[PDB]
Amino acid sequence: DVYAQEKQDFVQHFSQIVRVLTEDEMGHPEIGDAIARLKEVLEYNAIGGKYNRGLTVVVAFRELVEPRKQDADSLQRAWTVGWCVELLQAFFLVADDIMDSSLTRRGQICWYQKPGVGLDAINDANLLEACIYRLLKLYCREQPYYLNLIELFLQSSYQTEIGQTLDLLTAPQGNVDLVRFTEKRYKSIVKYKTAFYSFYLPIAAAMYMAGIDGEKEHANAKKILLEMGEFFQIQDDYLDLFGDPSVTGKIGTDIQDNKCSWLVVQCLQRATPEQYQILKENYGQKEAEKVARVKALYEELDLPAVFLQYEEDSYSHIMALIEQYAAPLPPAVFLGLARKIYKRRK
Amino acid sequence: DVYAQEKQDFVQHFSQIVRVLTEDEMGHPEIGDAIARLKEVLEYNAIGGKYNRGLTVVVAFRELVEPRKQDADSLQRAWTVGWCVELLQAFFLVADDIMDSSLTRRGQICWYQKPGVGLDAINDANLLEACIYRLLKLYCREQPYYLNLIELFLQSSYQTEIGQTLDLLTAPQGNVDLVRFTEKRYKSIVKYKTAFYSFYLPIAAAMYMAGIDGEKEHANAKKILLEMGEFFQIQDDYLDLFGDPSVTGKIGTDIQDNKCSWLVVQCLQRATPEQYQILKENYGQKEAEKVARVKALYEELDLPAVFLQYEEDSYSHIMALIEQYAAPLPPAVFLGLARKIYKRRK
Ligand SMILES: CC(C)Oc1ccc(-c2ccnc(NC(P(=O)(O)O)P(=O)(O)O)c2)cc1
Ligand SMILES: CC(C)Oc1ccc(-c2ccnc(NC(P(=O)(O)O)P(=O)(O)O)c2)cc1
Ligand SMILES: CC(C)CCOP(=O)(O)OP(=O)(O)O
Ligand SMILES: CC(C)CCOP(=O)(O)OP(=O)(O)O
Ligand SMILES: [Mg+2]
Ligand SMILES: [Mg+2]
Ligand SMILES: [Mg+2]
Ligand SMILES: [Mg+2]
Ligand SMILES: [Mg+2]
Ligand SMILES: [Mg+2]
Repeated sequence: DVYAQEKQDFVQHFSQIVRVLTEDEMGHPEIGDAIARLKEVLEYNAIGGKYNRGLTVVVAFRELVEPRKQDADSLQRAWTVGWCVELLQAFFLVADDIMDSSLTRRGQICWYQKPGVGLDAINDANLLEACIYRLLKLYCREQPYYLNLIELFLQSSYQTEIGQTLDLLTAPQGNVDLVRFTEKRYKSIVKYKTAFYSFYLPIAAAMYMAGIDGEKEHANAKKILLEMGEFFQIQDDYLDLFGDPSVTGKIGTDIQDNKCSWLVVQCLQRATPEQYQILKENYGQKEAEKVARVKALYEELDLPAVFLQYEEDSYSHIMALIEQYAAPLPPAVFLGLARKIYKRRK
Repeated sequence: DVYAQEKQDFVQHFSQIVRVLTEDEMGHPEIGDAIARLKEVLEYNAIGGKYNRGLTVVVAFRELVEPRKQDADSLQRAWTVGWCVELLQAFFLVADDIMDSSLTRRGQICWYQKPGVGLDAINDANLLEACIYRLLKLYCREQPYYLNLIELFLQSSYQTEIGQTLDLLTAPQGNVDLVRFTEKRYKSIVKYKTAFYSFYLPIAAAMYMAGIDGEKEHANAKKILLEMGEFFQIQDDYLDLFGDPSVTGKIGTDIQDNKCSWLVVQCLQRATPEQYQILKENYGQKEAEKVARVKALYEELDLPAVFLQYEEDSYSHIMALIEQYAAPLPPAVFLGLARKIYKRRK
């Protein structure tokens, strides 16, 4: 409801974001070609997802700040900081699709697979990261929460890269790694690689912007939001294999990439010795026939039905956490996000 | 002299840098494997260069702060911030060697060419970047210049990526780009990709740490240091082709990578029509025989002798700039750096 409402306004602000980041060409014509590249990078990689994180900043901001304090400039800062989390996301996906050997993203060919781009996308991605701090300087430099936002974006990146490092270590190319695919390890990976930047970061940004800076308040929000993030990544794993890619906008690679997916961890908890063998001989390889063998094994094990049960039990648990930890923040802040992702198909 | 002095002390501090960045494992065992990866990334990619930038921070700090204010903690902050510029460097080289298809760096195989690393080095590189801000928080958070250092590292990265973007745009694989190899373009590329982070950043960091924060003072230092940086990159271009790679620690790729090198720009200013053709048919291609053809052309044009003349005229000009703009800073701050790089062979 409230996200659907805000979507079109959020997305409409993207022009200004592009215009402000491309305006520092005025005084330095010599960087013109780079700034034109930057604009193409922004248009290609910052558009076409759900904008759940940027919108969470805006929705939460509106719900946490007294409407009488939501003047024209305040609101612009809020959808600029929302856009900052979108740019963080864009940076991460561009680099991640290279590392995962992905083909499509958000319904088009991954940036690095475009003829003429290739591994230059590595620089493109980092530029997107640099844009976050340019926007924070340009719009929030005078605000009491400026340092807070800077340290929060920098810390969230570090935590996410640490998680990406656990993701890549647990998934070596060319090697079996079945022994490492545990529930415990899974939880640690998704906590760091997904939950901090995709759930905590946007709500925490809006908190700091509303002057809510206490450690206890931030730790409470984190208890809900890290659990929401773990759940969200489990849905992403489920969708990598069982989603419709004209809906999800992306082709899956977890089985080929030898990834510690929620699906493989479940598969393992339930496999007989002979099925364990099927998994061992077929998992983490590029052969289409071997990926199909693994899928058939998952479906044999009713894994889609096991995912639907986990999703219900988990949502219930997240709602309990909301009842426990939302105060003094409005529960709507957390529920609006839960309902945006509960039972999602993309 | 003064750099040679400080080298061994600087390098000895690397253990502590590793220890502090790997100490946040204590409380979170679950990230243990990632932190062990981080340590391997640090040891492989942060060690073995000249440490000119980290050392410039330390030397300049010692020369700008009254010795009576150089207590144990102050000095540690200074060689930590020196190490931050070294980590920035490490991040950049790891990513750059992937983009340039390089083979060796600092006398060993590039990180991404190690079996088992490959494009995972993209995440490794960004982790190195994240380490800078962790160290600034851990050591300088209480200092009046903390925000100043954060914005200075973030701005320097942005400017360097903009330069890297001009470097990659001017050097398309598969395409002739002779028309773009101008003196003007060359100057713009190296100003952004090299001069800001390699010259301005370390001296400016030491300035801010000495409480020297005025815009006029920073603009004066910048006039010297951007010129020093352009000169330094011209030497790097010269070394890509004419250096001994057991001395430089790296194999060159500029001609194969179609790069707007100082050498190609000079070549072009002096080529006859027929030599222009030789360049056109041979430049920017992987064929060993075609790279050799270009080299023979450079040597035919006395380009090594032209480089030696430019180096002298330029050093003289940089020394004039020092006479103009060093005040009120001690000229030794700038000269120590000039003499460390004038006539360098690595
Ligand atoms: C510096 C850069 C390499 O760091 C990161 C880049 C991307 C990510 C990240 C985190 C969480 N999810 C993704 N992408 C998903 P996705 O490709 O959209 O299914 P995953 O590959 O984990 O399934 C990427 C994390 C860190
Ligand atoms: C995010 C990352 C891709 O950004 C950068 C990474 C590296 C660099 C950079 C800047 C200046 N020099 C280098 N390396 C040199 P080098 O390889 O050591 O000769 P260049 O390839 O320019 O000749 C790299 C600049 C930006
Ligand atoms: C963490 C992760 C699944 C990366 C993809 O996130 P998303 O599914 O939120 O992607 P969009 O930004 O495309 O909506
Ligand atoms: C800017 C550039 C030439 C990158 C290499 O710099 P360097 O030559 O300063 O490298 P070390 O850090 O290896 O000394
Ligand atoms: Mg992926
Ligand atoms: Mg991934
Ligand atoms: Mg996925
Ligand atoms: Mg290079
Ligand atoms: Mg390069
Ligand atoms: Mg070079």
